[PDB]
Amino acid sequence: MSTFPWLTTIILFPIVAALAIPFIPDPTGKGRPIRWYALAVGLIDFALIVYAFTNFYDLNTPGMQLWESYDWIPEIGLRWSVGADGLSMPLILLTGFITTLAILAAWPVTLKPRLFYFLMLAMYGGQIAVFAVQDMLVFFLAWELELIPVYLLLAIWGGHKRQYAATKFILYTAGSSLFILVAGLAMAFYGDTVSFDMQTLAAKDYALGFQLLVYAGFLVAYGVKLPIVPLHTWLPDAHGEATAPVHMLLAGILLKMGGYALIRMNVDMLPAAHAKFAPVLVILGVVNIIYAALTSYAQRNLKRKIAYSSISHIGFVLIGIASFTNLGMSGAVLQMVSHGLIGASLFFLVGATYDRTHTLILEEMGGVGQKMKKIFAMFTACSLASLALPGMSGFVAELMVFIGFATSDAYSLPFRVIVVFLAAVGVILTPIYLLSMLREIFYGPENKELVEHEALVDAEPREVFIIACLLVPIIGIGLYPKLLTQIYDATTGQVIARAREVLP
Amino acid sequence: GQLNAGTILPETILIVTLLVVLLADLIQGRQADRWTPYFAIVGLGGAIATMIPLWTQPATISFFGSFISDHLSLFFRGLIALSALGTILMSIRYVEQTGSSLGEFMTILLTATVGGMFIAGAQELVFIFVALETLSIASYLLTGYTKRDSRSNEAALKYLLIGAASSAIFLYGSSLLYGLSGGHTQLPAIAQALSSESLGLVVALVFVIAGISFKISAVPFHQWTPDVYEGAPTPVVAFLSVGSKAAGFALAIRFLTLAFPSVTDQWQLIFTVLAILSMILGNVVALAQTSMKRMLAYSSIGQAGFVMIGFVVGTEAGYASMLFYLLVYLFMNLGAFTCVILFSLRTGTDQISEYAGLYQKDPLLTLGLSLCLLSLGGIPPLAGFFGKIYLFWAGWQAGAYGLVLLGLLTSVISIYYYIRVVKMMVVKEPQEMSEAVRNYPEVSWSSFGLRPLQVGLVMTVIATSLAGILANPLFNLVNTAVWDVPQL
Amino acid sequence: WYDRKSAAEAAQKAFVTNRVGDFGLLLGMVGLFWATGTFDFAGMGDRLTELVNTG
Amino acid sequence: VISVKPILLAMTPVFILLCLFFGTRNGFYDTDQYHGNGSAH
Amino acid sequence: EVDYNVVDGVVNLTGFVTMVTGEGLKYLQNGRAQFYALIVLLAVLGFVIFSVQ
Amino acid sequence: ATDFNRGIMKFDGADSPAMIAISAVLILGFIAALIWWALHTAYA
Ligand SMILES: CCCCCCCCCCCCCCCC(=O)OC[C@H](CO[C@@H]1O[C@H](CS(=O)(=O)O)[C@@H](O)[C@H](O)[C@H]1O)OC(=O)CCCCCCCCCCCCCCC
Ligand SMILES: CC1=C(/C=C/C(C)=C/C=C/C(C)=C/C=C/C=C(C)/C=C/C=C(C)/C=C/C2=C(C)CCCC2(C)C)C(C)(C)CCC1
Ligand SMILES: CC1=C(/C=C/C(C)=C/C=C/C(C)=C/C=C\C=C(C)\C=C\C=C(C)\C=C\C2=C(C)CCCC2(C)C)C(C)(C)CCC1
Ligand SMILES: CCCCCCCCCCCCO[C@@H]1O[C@H](CO)[C@@H](O[C@H]2O[C@H](CO)[C@@H](O)[C@H](O)[C@H]2O)[C@H](O)[C@H]1O
Repeated sequence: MSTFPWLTTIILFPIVAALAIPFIPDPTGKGRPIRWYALAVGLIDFALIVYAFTNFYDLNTPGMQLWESYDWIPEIGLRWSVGADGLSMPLILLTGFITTLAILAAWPVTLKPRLFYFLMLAMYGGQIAVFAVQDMLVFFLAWELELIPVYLLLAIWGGHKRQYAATKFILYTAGSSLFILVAGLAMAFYGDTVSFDMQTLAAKDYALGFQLLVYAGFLVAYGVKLPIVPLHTWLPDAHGEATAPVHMLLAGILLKMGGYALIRMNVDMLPAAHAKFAPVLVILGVVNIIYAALTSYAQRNLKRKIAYSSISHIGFVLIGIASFTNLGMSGAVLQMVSHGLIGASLFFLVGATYDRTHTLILEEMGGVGQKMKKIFAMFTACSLASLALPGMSGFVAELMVFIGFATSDAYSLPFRVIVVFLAAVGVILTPIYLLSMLREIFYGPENKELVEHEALVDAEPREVFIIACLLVPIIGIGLYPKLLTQIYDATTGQVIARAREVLP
Repeated sequence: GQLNAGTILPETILIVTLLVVLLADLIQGRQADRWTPYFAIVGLGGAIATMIPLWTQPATISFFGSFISDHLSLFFRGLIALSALGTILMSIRYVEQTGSSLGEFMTILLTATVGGMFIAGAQELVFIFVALETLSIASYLLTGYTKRDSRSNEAALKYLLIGAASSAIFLYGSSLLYGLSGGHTQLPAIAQALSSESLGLVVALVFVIAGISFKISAVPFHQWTPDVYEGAPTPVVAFLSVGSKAAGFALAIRFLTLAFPSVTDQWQLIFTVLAILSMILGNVVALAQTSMKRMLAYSSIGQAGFVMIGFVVGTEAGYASMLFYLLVYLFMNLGAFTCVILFSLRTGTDQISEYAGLYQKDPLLTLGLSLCLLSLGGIPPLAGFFGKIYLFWAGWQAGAYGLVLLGLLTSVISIYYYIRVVKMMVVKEPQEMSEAVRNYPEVSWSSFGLRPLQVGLVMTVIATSLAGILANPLFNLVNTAVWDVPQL
Repeated sequence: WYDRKSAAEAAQKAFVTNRVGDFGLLLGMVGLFWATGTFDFAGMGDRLTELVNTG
Repeated sequence: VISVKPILLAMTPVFILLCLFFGTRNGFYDTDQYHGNGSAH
Repeated sequence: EVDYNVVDGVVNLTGFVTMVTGEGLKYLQNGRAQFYALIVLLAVLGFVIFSVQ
Repeated sequence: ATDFNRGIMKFDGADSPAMIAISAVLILGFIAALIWWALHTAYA
């Protein structure tokens, strides 16, 4: 061990192992020792994640665990302070799981495999660095750590409008991490201490007016990363023009930071401004759901339709954040894990059927399900998981968000009536698009103009293995939610009890 | 006071190195170019090595009120000497490839180095002027050194015009400071002899600020910089963007904190305007530059605005952020100019469009220019991220919120034109690569000076990547050079 | 029989048309846990009487 | 309430060994049926 | 259509009106050295005038 | 715009600037109305 630096090893071991990528011998050029080395590093890091979790993480402790705090730069208060909370540990486990599955799903790449698996391991160490660190300047560092890796994963591999997508992504995310640094420096220079630690910054007492400004800066910075529909248009370009492993860890994990940090430094740090801004967050989550379901329906592209569905499923996260109950916050964390699994399965399957059919337009690709039957089966199962089907993890989080919002007596009664009415029309709208695209992509008679040009080969055993590894925790959490809720029910119980002290 | 000639031993070693390089190229000729770059490298290393015993000394004002050997001047002397060391490591193959002599080039460069190192600590107004015009005249001669090129001749002429005008404006300011303080030329004597703002002190302040911001390349005085960096030899503009700018910032810290510690709000408003509009016009005009040297010129103007953020705050941490950013900016800009040198030596071109597809031909050059340009952009694991982090940390501390917000916004704008070059080298397809990269030579580090090029590139890239996370010895080395600044 | 088109449109129409009622089953279920708070048929049978006979 | 830790500790070596096994079980992308390089363009 | 036109129009317009101010701010640096020294002297005059009220 | 006017979503005069303008003011005005209503009707 419990004195071993665990989260420092978890963060830095994929980066240090990615520095050994150009020294791996590979005479054939296609990059098979590089993909096996990256899969080995991903599996070893996930094994160390689950070993630290099952030994040195206590499920009944609301405070920070696995705590390390090394002294980086004492002049400015820069410390390497890492820690595993209840808001962090499901996302750390999900990051390890989805990044290992994305490295395994990244196996058809042969364009620049050394650079590809270097960037994927440098995202593996750097995604966990967002959920793990407890210093605000290191939070800004780990937040901006995905600027150049996602740029090069977007711009070299995947898509025809990939350069504009990568450009808009990197400029938009840099202009939002601007506000990350501004709000962190503002709330760390408040009062007569320059402690940059996130617990000490949550322990301060900021006046209102300062809290509203820091919440506005954090809200811009997280409403870009979490897709909030005025600030969401980086996502359909940056996700409709990405390869399937990059899209897997791009909307399975990178949308969850910014949504993890909506709890960490907007609810747990500025509750007096959260109590002022929470009706706006509830309405913006409702508009996320309905708006992105409608734009999912109108998309004739496949990847942009699934990208807009990924925008739609975080509105329940927003409603669960801005509802002041334990079940609402628990359903918000449950949605940011369940949508990670469900979405990553959908992006992998969309990339698989694009690697087979060589087209993204729903007006092509007619009776494709006659030839790839396993891709049809897995795609129907994961699309059903997206529809909030019970027995799968997408329904439980949405039901908990609905119940935890409607029972929240902090809001008025017509507000709760209008919101849970409007949040429930996405229950209609998600089967509409996600079954019209199934009807248009896999069903019907076989498109003979397509099968003459492309080899419609069925799924590999590796792809069936990846979708089964994604669907096992989906069904296992939708059948028994206290597998996951028991990881974070203490800390969220610490958060809501800290955030209900402001409401009248 | 009392003469302390043991202070000048870095500059004395460098003057002796200058004389030995010149006498060797007079005795042996062009065949003296086979060993005198390494002798100039050993002389610069000896100057930096003799700066190490001086760091553990008191303030020890050296000549008769004419030189300060404290840690601030020692830091800036080591910075200018390291800039010239990297410049000599870059200009071995490049100067010999143009048919020019390397020894006369190296003596004008070492004269510019001793001029900058004498600017770095200077109390006399006339010593400030003599060292400033040693650096200025050596920079004009280094600018048009490739005199068969029309662009180098034009850059030298319009550099000498602007520099002589700014020198005469600086001299009118220095003459007004000599008259306003009675008859004093030392900067503490001028600070004691005038202690209240008046019309005439503001005039001398703005005249000196114009003569200094010519070297800083602040935005109304930036206009020499794109033409000079497009026209001059590329190691000359590497030295002009690192060592000349560091000498100008040494002059600003030495002058405005010593000669004007009474109109501090006035020159802080002036440098606030300079920083704001320098960041703006340096980071939005580099979006449209299609040459790498002109883009590096406008980016250097933007970096000067970022340094002036920390200069204009006026606290100890602000001066420390300026010093640390100049220190890491040395590494990242010498690495970027080393890659520009190494690409123009093999392709003969400079356009950013001609960098397309370099990833498979020369992977070390793309790794080097990628790491240094992204460090210039502010990308986390590299040095410039931590430099900008310190520049904004000190600047949110003393309430300069608008400057920190503008610096972050123009850094986001800066990311685009740096990532355009990284997109050319790394992202562009093999079927979309340029004509210079299709006809790329075999990578060979054995011609005349490509092995010092590779050594300087590896050293600057290892510095600009590793020394962001190992910055705490650099923070300790910088924050003791700030205690020798008045009013902190 | 996914090779047929009418079976495809009928299956999608059946899921969406049943979901038009599940919208509303979920609404009344959430609103009855809001009003009553039991999730039990005999519970919200008589707790609804305890509510509506009061103000 | 059952604990997630013995379930996760019993399912992760199976996950690691089956990742290492199902890496060696691909039959479309390593053949000539796949006309691509892994990028989606 | 609202999403692709209006919101992406605000985003691309932000990215566009920062490109035409630098494709039109580079003409402030026009190749004439005497214009550059004129700008230097106008700056000297303007900073004296604005530093005294 | 023309890539959205194919197949199921195929309506004449959908990508016209008048229709885009009236649908923009309708959608974004209901956004602003819902946000102002949430700030006014809901308490905390
Ligand atoms: C909410 C606040 C968050 C941010 C705050 C800080 C702002 C940061 C400003 C940084 C922008 C400056 C960089 C220069 C831009 C440039 O060169 O253009 C680059 C491209 C155009 O060139 C394109 O570029 C592509 C490639 S390229 O280099 O030419 O490779 C090319 O293929 C394509 O044809 C070409 O058109 O344009 C962009 O994609 C810029 C997008 C950046 C968006 C900035 C934030 C915008 C916030 C809007 C909020 C909307 C909400 C309102 C809804 C009602
Ligand atoms: C615009 C849009 C949105 C909004 C939305 C809203 C506006 C919606 C609404 C909607 C609607 C508002 C819903 C409704 C629903 C209803 C239902 C669906 C129906 C039902 C009916 C029933 C089914 C039947 C009944 C009958 C009668 C008829 C008679 C007697 C008998 C009985 C009772 C049986 C937003 C802004 C976010 C953004 C994007 C866009
Ligand atoms: C890692 C991670 C962790 C953990 C998890 C675990 C805990 C899981 C559980 C699990 C459970 C303990 C299990 C139970 C149950 C299972 C189920 C029962 C399964 C099923 C399967 C099926 C059989 C399928 C089938 C198929 C597929 C393959 C595809 C499509 C088609 C079909 C559907 C036919 C957490 C927490 C953080 C979350 C996230 C992730
Ligand atoms: C040890 C302290 C200092 C750390 C310094 C950091 C750099 C580490 C040493 C890198 C230099 C050795 O680099 C070594 O040689 C060359 C560089 O030409 C490269 O070698 C490479 O050659 C070609 C591509 O060029 C590949 O097909 C091959 O698989 C790979 O080995 C590798 O990088 C490494 O094999």
